[PDB]
Amino acid sequence: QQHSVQVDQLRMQGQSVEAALRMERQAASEEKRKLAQLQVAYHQLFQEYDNHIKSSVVG
Amino acid sequence: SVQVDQLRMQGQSVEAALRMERQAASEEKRKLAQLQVAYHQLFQEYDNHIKSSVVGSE
Amino acid sequence: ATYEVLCEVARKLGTDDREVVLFLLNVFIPQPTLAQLIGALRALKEEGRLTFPLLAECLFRAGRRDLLRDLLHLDPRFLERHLAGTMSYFSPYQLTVLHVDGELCARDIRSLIFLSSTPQTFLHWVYCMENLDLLGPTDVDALMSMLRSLSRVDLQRQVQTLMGL
Amino acid sequence: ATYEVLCEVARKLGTDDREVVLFLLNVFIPQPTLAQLIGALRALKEEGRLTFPLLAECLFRAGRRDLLRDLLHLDPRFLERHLAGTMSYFSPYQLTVLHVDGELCARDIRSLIFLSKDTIGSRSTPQTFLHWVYCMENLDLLGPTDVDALMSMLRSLSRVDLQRQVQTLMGL
Repeated sequence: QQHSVQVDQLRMQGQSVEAALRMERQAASEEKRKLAQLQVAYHQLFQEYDNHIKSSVVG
Repeated sequence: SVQVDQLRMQGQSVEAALRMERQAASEEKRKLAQLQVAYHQLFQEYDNHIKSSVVGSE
Repeated sequence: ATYEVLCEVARKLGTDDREVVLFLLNVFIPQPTLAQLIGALRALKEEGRLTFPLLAECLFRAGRRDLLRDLLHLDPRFLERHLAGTMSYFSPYQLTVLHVDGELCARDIRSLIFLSSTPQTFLHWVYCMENLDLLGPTDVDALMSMLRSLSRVDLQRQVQTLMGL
Repeated sequence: ATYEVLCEVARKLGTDDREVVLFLLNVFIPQPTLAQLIGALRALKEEGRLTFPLLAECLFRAGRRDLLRDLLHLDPRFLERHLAGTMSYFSPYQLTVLHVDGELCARDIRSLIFLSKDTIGSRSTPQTFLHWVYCMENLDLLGPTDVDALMSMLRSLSRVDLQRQVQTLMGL
């Protein structure tokens, strides 16, 4: 009788989690983006420093 | 009682990946955190370098 | 490549900011335009006079701590403590000038543009006086008087503290 | 703070990496210990002769691409493309030596280690190509101005292929 309503209570809760994993994956990408940027920022800060040393010994 | 088992087993696979996911997020942050400290460090080094390369003599 | 970062900075640099920035780098240009601004910066880079750690304080002094954090990736709170332990690529003259410029209010500025073949902003003034060899890091008596014409004794006394005695 | 990094690097190196690295820094020490290694690098940072950019190629040259993306945080691939478009902090001589240093196989080294042992001036006999190089330099027998003694050790070891490469790397 109420075995059907027993399914909804399991279905609806299942998604409630599936959403959280979905949201979690999102923030996970928001951070993957932050790193990637900072990585490039680091690289670039690296090159400019490298080049600066090279230009001080030559001249 | 089988359609339910087919759920409890599926939904569990989710909460599992959600736990693994939450775990990675913690590591990645640790990673970002290092790079930020790395960045500032480079900065501090590069800076002091310039300010130190300024000196004339005879 | 990395030249794009310098653009995004200009592109987000405020109107009055462009003058503050360009002033600090000694490439001053009255009420510049993007093309003019980015043009100037780009030139300071290709020459090697505009270094990341310079553009950094440069933007810090300018007040764009937000650009520092979101574009250069530095924590302004961090850099503050850092700068408070180094020499500052900018002279105590410029720092005083920038101090004044920031403390002057509408009335004063509006009045300065009046009391003064052209200026339209305090940094524009200091710029000319600098060409007319009236104002300079050597002597700031002119800038010291300018503040007397505007009832800014509190200011003239401040400029007095940041330099002589 | 920063020296924490120079240490973690030094202590994650390699019995061999230590000689490579010290060789690259114009500061050699035969089969050094984490103690001597650090003390050396540390003395280099305390005088500004060990800039992050250097310490980086040092490790890249030492083939420790691992310590780059783990302690210095530089993408090995990036430092690769970078170092290929600039002049190295190390001389052709140095980069040549390390080249040979890595190509020699056991059968070569074991042989060199023996073939020498009675090296005049040496204070320890060498058990390493670099160790040998060191000893040779300390006698004005090697160096960039003249690597004809390096070619000899090579043709004797039957690595004329290296003799050629060394002769190509340097010229004539």
